[PDB]
Amino acid sequence: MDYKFWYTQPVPKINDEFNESVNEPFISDNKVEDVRKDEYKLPPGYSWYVCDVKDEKDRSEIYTLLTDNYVEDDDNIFRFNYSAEFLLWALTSPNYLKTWHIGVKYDASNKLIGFISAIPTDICIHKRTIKMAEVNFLCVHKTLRSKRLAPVLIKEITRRINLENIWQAIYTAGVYLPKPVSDARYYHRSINVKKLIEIGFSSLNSRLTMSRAIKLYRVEDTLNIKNMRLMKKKDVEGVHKLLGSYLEQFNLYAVFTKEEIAHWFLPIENVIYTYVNEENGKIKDMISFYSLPSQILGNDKYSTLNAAYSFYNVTTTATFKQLMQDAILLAKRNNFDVFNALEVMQNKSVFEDLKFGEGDGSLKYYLYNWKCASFAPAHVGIVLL
Ligand SMILES: CCCCCCCCCCCCCC(=O)CSCCNC(=O)CCNC(=O)[C@H](O)C(C)(C)COP(=O)(O)OP(=O)(O)OC[C@H]1O[C@@H](n2cnc3c(N)ncnc32)[C@H](O)[C@@H]1OP(=O)(O)O
Ligand SMILES: COc1cccc(CC(=N)NC(=O)c2cccnc2OC2CCNCC2)c1
Ligand SMILES: [Cl-]
Ligand SMILES: [Cl-]
Ligand SMILES: [Cl-]
Ligand SMILES: [Mg+2]
Repeated sequence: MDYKFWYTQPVPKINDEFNESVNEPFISDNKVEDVRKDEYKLPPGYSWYVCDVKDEKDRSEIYTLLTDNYVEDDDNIFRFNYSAEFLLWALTSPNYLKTWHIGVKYDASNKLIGFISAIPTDICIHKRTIKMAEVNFLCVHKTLRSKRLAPVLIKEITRRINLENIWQAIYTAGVYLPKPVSDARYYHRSINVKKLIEIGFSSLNSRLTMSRAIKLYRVEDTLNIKNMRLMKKKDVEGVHKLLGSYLEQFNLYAVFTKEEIAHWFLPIENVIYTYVNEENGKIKDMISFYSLPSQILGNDKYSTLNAAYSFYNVTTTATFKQLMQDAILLAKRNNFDVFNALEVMQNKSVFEDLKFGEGDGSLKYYLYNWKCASFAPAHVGIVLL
């Protein structure tokens, strides 16, 4: 790979490493006054569009672009199918900017063919807290691939982020790019085993028959933490304390305000699930996971894999293993077929004993315009969407 676009940007080259003491921008003393005022040029017949994700129709257009053209697994059997209600939640966090929800239209048909987005958050990297954009949902239509549209989307969103005096960003990808700060394998825990077999997500052998696989993955419908219950507004201060305290141990994490705790954790059916254990008026344990279905490409019987993704889990009154066993059960009680997680935070410690299987790839975490030592994924304390 020559990385002819990425090598023009303030990111590390592919072999560039840094001492753990280095933790600073590539380019400092940036000036909002000098940022370009002009939108980047698109090829003829295409135009920028400011998407209004709060408008059901614009939001449907983004949904249809991603449903048809977003990320596939390595085996090209599944494509992520974020819901319209999920996109609303993901893109309207506190102080979000509408103008960072950027579309590209093909003028002749008036149809969205490209998109990129970001939201603002405070990110603590190696004990320094920096205002960053979290970038996600970069997508170019499958019919327009390899035409160098993605660099235009990237440069245009960078410009619009720079107008707010923000000069760093965080993002993830399954592809390798210059240059990860951390790389975390993903793992899955089967819930609806027969379905996962039928769709080719999981497999059997002469050793593990269908009935034996159903038994192996069976889960007891009883919580280890009996009073774990859906979070409500009254729990926002206690979750802000519990999760904020927990996250300070890591080398990379979001620094949530109370308003951000309410947005990111209060439950939305089919989008975000958060459960809490309240003891003596204090929130002492929390489980959370988000819903990200995959479309099952060319399957006669099933169109959709219902999948929960581990978000933030903290226990002070149980073992982590007991807490993640309850997360699995709570996902099963909400009709999910599989529970997915990354080897970040303390999650690796439970994967063997809770019968997770290793997936076939990894998610890379990246920073823009930031130099720092890379680190093992146990030190990652942020889960992106
Ligand atoms: C201070 C604020 C800063 C804000 C901005 C921060 C940075 C944010 C960066 C964005 C973070 C997004 C995070 C996120 O959304 C989560 S990762 C998921 C990204 N989306 C998909 O994979 C959906 C399906 N694929 C596509 O739509 C296209 O294949 C895309 C659009 C990915 C590339 O379209 P294309 O038609 O295939 O390709 P060209 O247009 O010809 O462009 C080729 C250039 O694109 C580089 N490329 C490929 N995939 C990338 C990826 N995932 N990130 C970054 N760069 C990626 C590639 O290395 C090459 O540059 P190089 O020549 O130097 O190698
Ligand atoms: C099963 O359907 C899939 C459809 C598309 C891709 C993948 C593999 C994959 N790339 N999985 C992950 O990236 C992943 C695995 C575990 C936890 N989080 C993840 O990704 C999240 C966070 C980053 N953005 C996408 C969703 C699987
Ligand atoms: Cl199978
Ligand atoms: Cl129970
Ligand atoms: Cl390390
Ligand atoms: Mg292109």
